[PDB]
Amino acid sequence: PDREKALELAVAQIEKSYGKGSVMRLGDEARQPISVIPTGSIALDVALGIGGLPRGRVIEIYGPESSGKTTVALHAVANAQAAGGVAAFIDAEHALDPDYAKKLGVDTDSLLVSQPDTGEQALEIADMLIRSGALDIVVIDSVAALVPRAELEGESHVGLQARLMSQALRKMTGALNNSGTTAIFINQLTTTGGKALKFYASVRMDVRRVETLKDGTNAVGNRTRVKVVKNKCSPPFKQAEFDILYGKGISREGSLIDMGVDQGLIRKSGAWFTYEGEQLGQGKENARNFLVENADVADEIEKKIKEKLG
Ligand code: NA
Repeated sequence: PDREKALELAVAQIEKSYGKGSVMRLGDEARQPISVIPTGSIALDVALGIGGLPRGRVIEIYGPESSGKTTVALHAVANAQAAGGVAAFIDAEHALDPDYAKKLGVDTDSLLVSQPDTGEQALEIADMLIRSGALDIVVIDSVAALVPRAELEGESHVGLQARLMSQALRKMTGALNNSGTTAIFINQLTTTGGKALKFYASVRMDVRRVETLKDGTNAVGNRTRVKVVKNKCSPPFKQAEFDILYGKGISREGSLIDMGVDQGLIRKSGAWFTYEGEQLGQGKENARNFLVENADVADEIEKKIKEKLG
């Protein structure tokens, strides 16, 4: 009665004092921004609330080796470019596969890449790149690889990388908000020297393999699962699942089906997926195949899922 106002008044003070998203009810609707960076899965886009990754923000994506985290980041890179943006890849790992990147949709030719000498240089170069104003996205691969110059010069010992990140991030956060650039930090499972990244990041994503998809004895890629453990732009703790196919990446068509049935926009009478009276396919694969062959209906289904949600 008289509490609902005192609560709303307190929530408003918190919002004004520390910014939007400082407090949220988990049932709240996502507040929709002008532009986001789609992730490649509509499922993940919905779990993120705002339909993609936020701009001008620190994003962390973490998981075990060979989990899908990079693939997810490369899809962000592909989508940012497809919207006419520029991308940079700060590489301290040296594992990137550009052919794979190509098949996801990355314009590798125009992808700025840097292979820095030290952890500080990696972040400095990231910073100069961001302050330009010309960059839509920058991926850092990865936190664990940002080894301190001192350590690489064989020279203080404990906490130097953690201090290197904290400092870098303090400066970088402003540059990002001002520039509108998204910075994805990839991280192996304070897991890496990213005790600080945990607090600077506006989105944190936990990526994992759930089960290997099969096509006989030799299968195909994996069913991936992402939890949005931190989300300052929409209520957190949302999970999403989607498929990553070896050589292809995230099955956009697969996420449309799943979320299609989830929303009742697609009906599954037996093994037959149907859409607005028409049949899509028998079994998931045929329905998936039907959607790549007919991009018109795929976009049709995508348009309908977005409307129903945001
Ligand atoms: Na790769």
